Amino acid sequence: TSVYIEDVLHEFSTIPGVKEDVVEIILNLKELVVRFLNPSLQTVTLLLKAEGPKEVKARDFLPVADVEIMNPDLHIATLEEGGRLNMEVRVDRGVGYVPAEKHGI
Amino acid sequence: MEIKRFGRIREVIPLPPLTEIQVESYRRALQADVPPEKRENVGIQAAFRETFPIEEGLVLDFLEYRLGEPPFPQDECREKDLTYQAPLYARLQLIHKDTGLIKEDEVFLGHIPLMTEDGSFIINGADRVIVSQIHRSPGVYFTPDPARPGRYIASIIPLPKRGPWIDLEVEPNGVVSMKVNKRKFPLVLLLRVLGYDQETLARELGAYGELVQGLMDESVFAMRPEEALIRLFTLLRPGDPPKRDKAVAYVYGLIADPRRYDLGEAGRYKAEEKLGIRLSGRTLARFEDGEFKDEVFLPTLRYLFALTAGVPGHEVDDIDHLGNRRIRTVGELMTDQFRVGLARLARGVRERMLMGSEDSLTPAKLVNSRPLEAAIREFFSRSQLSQFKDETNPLSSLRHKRRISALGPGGLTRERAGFDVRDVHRTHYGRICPVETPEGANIGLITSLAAYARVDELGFIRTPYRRVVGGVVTDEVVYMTATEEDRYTIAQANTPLEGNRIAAERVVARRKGEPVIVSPEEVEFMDVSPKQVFSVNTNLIPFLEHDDANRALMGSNMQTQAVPLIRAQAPVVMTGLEERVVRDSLAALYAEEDGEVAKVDGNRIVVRYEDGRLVEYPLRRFYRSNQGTALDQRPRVVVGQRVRKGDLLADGPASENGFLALGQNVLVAIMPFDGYNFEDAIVISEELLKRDFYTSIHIERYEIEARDTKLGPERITRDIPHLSEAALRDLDEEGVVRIGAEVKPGDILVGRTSFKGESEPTPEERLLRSIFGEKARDVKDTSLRVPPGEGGIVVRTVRLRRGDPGVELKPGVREVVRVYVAQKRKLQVGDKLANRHGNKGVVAKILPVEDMPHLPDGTPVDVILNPLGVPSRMNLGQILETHLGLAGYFLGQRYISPIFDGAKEPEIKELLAQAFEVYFGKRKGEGFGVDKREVEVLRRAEKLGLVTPGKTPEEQLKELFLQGKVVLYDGRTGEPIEGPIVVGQMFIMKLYHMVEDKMHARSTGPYSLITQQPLGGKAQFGGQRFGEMEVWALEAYGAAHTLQEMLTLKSDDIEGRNAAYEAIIKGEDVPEPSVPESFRVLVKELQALALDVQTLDEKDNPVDIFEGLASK
Amino acid sequence: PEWMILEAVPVLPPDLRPMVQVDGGRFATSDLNDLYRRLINRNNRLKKLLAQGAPEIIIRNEKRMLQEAVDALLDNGRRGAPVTNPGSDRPLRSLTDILSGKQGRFRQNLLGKRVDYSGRSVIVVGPQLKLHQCGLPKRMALELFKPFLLKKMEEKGIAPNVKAARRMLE
Amino acid sequence: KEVRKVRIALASPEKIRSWSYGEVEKPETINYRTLKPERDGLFDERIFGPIKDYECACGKYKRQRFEGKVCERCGVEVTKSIVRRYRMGHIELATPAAHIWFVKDVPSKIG
Amino acid sequence: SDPVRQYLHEIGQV
Amino acid sequence: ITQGLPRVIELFEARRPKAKAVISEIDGVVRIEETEEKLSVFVESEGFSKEYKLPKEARLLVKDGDYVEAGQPLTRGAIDPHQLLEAKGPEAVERYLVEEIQKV
Amino acid sequence: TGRGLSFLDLIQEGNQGLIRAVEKFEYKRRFKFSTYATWWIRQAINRAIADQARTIRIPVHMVETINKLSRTARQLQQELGREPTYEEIAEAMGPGWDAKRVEETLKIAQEPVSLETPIGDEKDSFYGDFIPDEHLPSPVDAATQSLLSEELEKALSKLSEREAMVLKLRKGLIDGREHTLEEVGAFFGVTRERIRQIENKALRKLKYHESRTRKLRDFLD
DNA sequence: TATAATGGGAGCTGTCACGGATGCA
DNA sequence: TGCATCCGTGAGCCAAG
Ligand SMILES: Nc1ccn([C@@H]2O[C@H](COP(=O)(O)CP(=O)(O)OP(=O)(O)O)[C@@H](O)[C@H]2O)c(=O)n1
Ligand SMILES: [Mg+2]
Ligand SMILES: [Mg+2]
Ligand SMILES: [Zn+2]
Repeated sequence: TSVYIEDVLHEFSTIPGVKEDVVEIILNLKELVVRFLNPSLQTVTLLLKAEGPKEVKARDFLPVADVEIMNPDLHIATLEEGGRLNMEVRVDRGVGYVPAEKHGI
Repeated sequence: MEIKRFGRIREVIPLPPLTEIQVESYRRALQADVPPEKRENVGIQAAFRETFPIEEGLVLDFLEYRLGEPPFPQDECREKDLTYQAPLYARLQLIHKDTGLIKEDEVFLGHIPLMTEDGSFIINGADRVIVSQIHRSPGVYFTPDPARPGRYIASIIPLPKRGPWIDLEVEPNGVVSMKVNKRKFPLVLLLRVLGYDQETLARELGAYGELVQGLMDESVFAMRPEEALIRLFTLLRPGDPPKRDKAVAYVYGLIADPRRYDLGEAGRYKAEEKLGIRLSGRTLARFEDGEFKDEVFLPTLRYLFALTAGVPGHEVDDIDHLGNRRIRTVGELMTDQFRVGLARLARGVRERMLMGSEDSLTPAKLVNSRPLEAAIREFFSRSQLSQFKDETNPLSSLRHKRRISALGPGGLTRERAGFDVRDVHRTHYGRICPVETPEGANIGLITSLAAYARVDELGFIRTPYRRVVGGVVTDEVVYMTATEEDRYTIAQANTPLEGNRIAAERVVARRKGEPVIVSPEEVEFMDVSPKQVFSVNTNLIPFLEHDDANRALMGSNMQTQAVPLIRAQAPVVMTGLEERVVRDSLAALYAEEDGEVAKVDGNRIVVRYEDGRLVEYPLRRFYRSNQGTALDQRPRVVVGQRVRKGDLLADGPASENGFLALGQNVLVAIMPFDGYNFEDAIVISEELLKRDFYTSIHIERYEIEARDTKLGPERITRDIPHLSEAALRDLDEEGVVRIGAEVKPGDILVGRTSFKGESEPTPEERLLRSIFGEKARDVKDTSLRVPPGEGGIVVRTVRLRRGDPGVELKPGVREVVRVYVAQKRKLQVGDKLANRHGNKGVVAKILPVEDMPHLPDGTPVDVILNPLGVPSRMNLGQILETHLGLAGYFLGQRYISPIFDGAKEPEIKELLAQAFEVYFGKRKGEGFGVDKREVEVLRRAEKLGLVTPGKTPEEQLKELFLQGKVVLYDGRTGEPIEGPIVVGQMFIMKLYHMVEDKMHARSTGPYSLITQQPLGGKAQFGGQRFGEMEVWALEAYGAAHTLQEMLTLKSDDIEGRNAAYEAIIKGEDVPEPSVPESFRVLVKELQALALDVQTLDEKDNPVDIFEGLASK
Repeated sequence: PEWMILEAVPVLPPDLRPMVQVDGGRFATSDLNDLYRRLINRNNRLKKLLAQGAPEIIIRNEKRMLQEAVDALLDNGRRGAPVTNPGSDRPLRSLTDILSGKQGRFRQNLLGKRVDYSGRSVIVVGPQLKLHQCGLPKRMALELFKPFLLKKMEEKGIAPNVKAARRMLE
Repeated sequence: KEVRKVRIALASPEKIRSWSYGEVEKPETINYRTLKPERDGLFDERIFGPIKDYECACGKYKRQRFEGKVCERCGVEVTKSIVRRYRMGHIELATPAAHIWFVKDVPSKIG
Repeated sequence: SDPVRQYLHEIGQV
Repeated sequence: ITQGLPRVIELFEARRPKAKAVISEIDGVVRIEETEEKLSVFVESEGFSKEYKLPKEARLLVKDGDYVEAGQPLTRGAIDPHQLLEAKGPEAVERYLVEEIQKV
Repeated sequence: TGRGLSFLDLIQEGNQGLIRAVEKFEYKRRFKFSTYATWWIRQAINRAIADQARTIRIPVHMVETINKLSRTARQLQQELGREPTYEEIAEAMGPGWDAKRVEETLKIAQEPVSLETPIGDEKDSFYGDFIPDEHLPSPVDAATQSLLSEELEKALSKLSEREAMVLKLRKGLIDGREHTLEEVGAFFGVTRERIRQIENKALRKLKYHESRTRKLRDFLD
């Protein structure tokens, strides 16, 4: 439900060394399936650091306990020589389809 | 995917380079890669040669010109609101006749704008496109006299602005009249002035029946040539002294002056072919050895007499033949304005040559460039033919560039636009597309260049044909004019060929348009392709042959209006054109030689070529097109990829792997849906928004100036009086909004203070101020806020100040600030969708997915189009497009069905069968029988005669699938739709007409200076227009009071509107109106016309509606 | 009958032919002013040419030019060439022009007007309405009825006064 | 008094002058530096009226206290500025001139 | 008709 | 095959139509007199005789020696409303105009 | 021609110069008449072109300066291959000329533009049909002045009729103008210190009411 | 304030239908 | 009295521009 990328100010950006643009990256992160093992848990903030020639998939997120990434193969970004990514993507519980223009998280 | 491709016709030649009509023409007019001395006397060289030399004593001649390099590159001009252009220098020299002194100098004439690679310009920062003009070719014509059946009019027509129209009529009185500058006189006189003599005219024109006697006027041959010339001069300049040198001057300027009269190279050639003569220059006569020698007048006269007698080999001219109508491309249009500015410069030359030191005169001191700089600036900025570039999507730009208008300077006025002009003349075949043109007043006046068509040196439109000799179809392709084309029998591109020979006893051909069945013995040529008949847009329409022309027009034009989507898809059913279009439009980037790809970035792609070099292609990313759609390129290779010359490196906007992606492939069901798709409205599934289909990115530009005022300076400041830090959160120290912020209507984007003026405080102000102990500040809040119903994310700020380097603003301006605001636009209720067969409609309802009709395997349809849209409209193409799209949904393939050479029904049914097996044998294996609901629908299908009685559920379902129809469940209930329904993949686009741009409301707001009525239009926060016909509506209802509100309280009754606003905010019923102000304006404007308008009471005693204020 | 001949030529009140500064501080102005300026210069040069006793040829020329100035002011284009402002092809807009036509005072501002409390947007079927209803976007309504909303906002608690409520929807 | 008819008649020179608030003697509009109306020109406040509500041109009179008052120092009445839409000027011709409506509207009424 | 031709003629008299 | 909008405008504007029908000014009786090269129709009253010269190929609606009312049509074609008015009076034009407009 | 006056206007101003030359000619110098006449004819044409050609009239010496500026800039462009900046023009202009002066002179030389300038390429639009009238109060503005007046009187009523009337006299709500303390004191028959003091207490009580009710704040901005 | 200088230039064009005033035989 | 010819006037609404 929300993404912070370092050195990124808003959704309409590029990151040097990354093939994808922020718009595509969030389009990818939309797909990401996150299983909450603990039932009382409402929100998690996955951290990610990555760099160097590397096709960052979803596995590359820092593990958190009581949290399982069900599609780790899911591609996220393509990085080339000296391209750095550093994200904090927040995953919430909720019901229905709630568009960004309506929760502003 | 695999791309199955249909078609039998093989296409000898590719589509010619699609912006050649622009790029070539400008090149030709500039001759800028040509070394000076090697230039031809065309384009701006020809303009120079026409103006110079300039005489009178002092002579100023012209050697050569040169065009330097652009002071700034294209991107830079686009940002700095500049003009991409080149410096213009001309080496000129002064000569004194007597003295022989020759002082020489390269003088600078200002700048000329340069055409960009893709064929457009950049004027004061905005891309513009110069549209080609269509007009009547210069030449000599014979048209029938419409009053007098057996008589005809010769018309001698020059280029626009390079001569007068001349008519030659045979009067009912026998004498042959020439009409010139609207004066009819006996042609005999001019014939005399030419050195002609009743001997020569008698022997030349005696043949023709009794006509030549109407040319015999003895009172004319009585005079020597000079006496005749002076008779004519008095006849054409009544009163002007018939001085000898003066009359020779006037007549020469009328008929022989090559710097005043000009047929085209076209007017020349056309007359040459028509009258069977040869011209010397480009005028009607010459001055040789002291006298006037004829070139065109007698040939035209002989042709006229022969047409009137009945001599074989003479006919009138179809003035709408595309052999008698030619195109003025960008170079010709710009050159004409060049010619003009030069003439004005020449007047300034002669002026300064008359007075001032006639020894200390250089070319620089004689040449004011400004006439020419002004003429050019005019032609690019305020011409009718200089249009704001339509770069909605790449295809829109391309199509714009290939437009043809009949309008504009020197063209038809909308009042002079009859039928025949707008007709689809037979010779439009292969040249002008008979479909792409607007519905409305401009029907048939704005047209599109056909796809294979080309414009030749003379300006005529040519189209290509294969040569056919003894039934062999060569690969020798001839481009013809229509005068050429009219000579041959030409078979149709689809006629069947074994090998290279015509394998048909009877073949379909044209002679002079006329359709004709002929033997391959008679076949002299054959069409290149069906593609050759239509415009690019029309060519982008699969199954075009199944669509009535009226809706194909709408599919054609509407493609122009497709918004580039963030997830654009090439259509599941293409025409083959979709790739070349992305290429020629410069959408994408391609590999310039074979190479290995070094680097790949959001912003750049670096390629290592076979010469060991390194090219760094930078990507345009999230730039704002003329219409605010996002022009943005994405990298489509990755580090290490080996790429051949011409391999795709970056997809443009509306490009998917180098294919034109104007929309999405959605899953349609064609059925009514509870009125929500009434009268062309469309239902969509929320899934489309969820997975971000039909989402587009737009950027608005916001500008502000802080200037120097009589009353002090405006300044861009964070320190804006009377605002809370609430109002200021997102403003950097200098008052400009912060990149990143979300900005909503009412938000400040750029702060600004302006000084208050003679704000003599009203006593209420003084007392209120005292009560509150706050001085009213010097300045006031004039910041640039967000207009109603606009907003988004700030993505760049540009700031230019006075005193900053490189920067100089218009006088008085202290600083300019621009703020760009981007927005992701989801599809919403009231946005417009269209398909390529003219099916168009607004989105009327977005159901959640569980209400959407679904297939039995649980899959919801994406879009529900009402069938009632089909029969009246007769565009069956979309139907076929859906059936094919059904198959490619389950086989997992796209398709290429060329127009008139496409997938036929039985092949589509082959494919549907393969699909059905994929769609149903799946279910059989997974262990499920035919559902009970499917049995019910099958029963209903059996009564409808759509399946055969007796076969099995699988047999019958396959029978339906072959007809494009599938069992469909109503997700509301789970009961099945009583019949099987047409469901498949359709290519549907989101046109530029989004409701976010259109919705608008006004309580009260700005009024106008003289009328005190409300301004008009969203941008001005204006009021709707309640016109004469709306007034009639109210009159015919008898809503006198509602009517009277519109005429008074709701506009331009000042007292009444102020009073009404106060009453409504105080809960008081609204006052009675008083006199509308614009009536007081009428009274006064009549007074200004010396008319006394006088309001009276029943006693016939004046009433003052100016409440005293106008009487003494 | 003589009143069909002009001695005193009236002049329209300036607000009906303004000289306005626009956003940029530049000046825009209506053509009548250049028509009157033509007129007044020619009239004045005539009063002087009379004082200084000029020949007939010259006085006659001036008088002709004076009549044509009046002609352009009143019905430019009617007789002869229409007066253009320098270096343009556009005729100047005269009082007759202001009056007459699809664009003139009557048809353009008197038999029909722009109006307040009015809006425009795209339409959409809405098959749920009953015959007597229409769906109206909220934001449209808020602006269309804005004064009523300021009032009702004050009647309830939603703002102290009209001016505050109006600040609250900005 | 309620409006019931609307009459329209030819205008006599004396009626045109009766409407007028001053002959416009000069072709000037506004001063290129002050941006104020020139005297005896097409925008003079002396003829057509005050530009600002109840404030004369030079400055001496600036409130509604003085209504109808004509300033001695600058000649501008102190009324509502609205009158600048309503107060006719006039011009006096050295030779009388034809009203083209009554000349070129055929059949010419004069002819 | 053309008020300049008119004056060029009247000039052409003296 | 229709006339459409222009015919309506030809009527509301009360225009003498191009292809007008010649109508009898008066009552009378028909005497046809057709040379191989010229043609004319005479309407003869008890002591008044009117002659109507019309081109050779124009259709008639009068068999010879018939009794016709003032303003009846002799040619096929559209009646000049003004001639109908002068011949037959306002009620006749009113009928004519209303019926023709409604035909369109 | 071209310079802002019709051919005929030029001719007539030239005839004015002809009259001047005649009354000032001296045949004894033995010159033909044309030689002397051309000086005055030129002078009269040029004085007309300077005096009349601008809808905003510019003194002739200023017009001369503006033309000098035009021509200097043209020279500078003819040698610079581009347009001159304000600084280059000031340099070539001499001393006494800086960039700010060139810019003010340009600003002053700006000629106005027609309110009937065509917008679009139909016949149904006018520039300045987009120019909103800033002068006449808006209906909000006007309603807001009425609500102010009414709420100021509402506050003043909570004073004694003398303190209310004294404040009304002093600020101008009565007769337009402000009164001196000596005037209000002669009208109410007190000392000017006394009327200053009752004014002070009137304002004290109005400030107290506006603390306790908040009924005047929003109008102030 | 003085050599002599002595009559202009750009037209610009693919309608059409009507009504009502001038122009002729 | 009858025609041909000539000049002037008109040619849909709203929207954005
Ligand atoms: N220039 C214009 C353009 C549009 N309009 C108006 O908009 C409508 C377009 O109809 P339309 O032909 O586009 C469709 P519709 O009428 O529903 O029939 P169909 O669907 O079976 O094809 C017209 O009927 C007019 O009311 C106008 O007055 N002038
Ligand atoms: Mg993208
Ligand atoms: Mg300097
Ligand atoms: Zn004063």
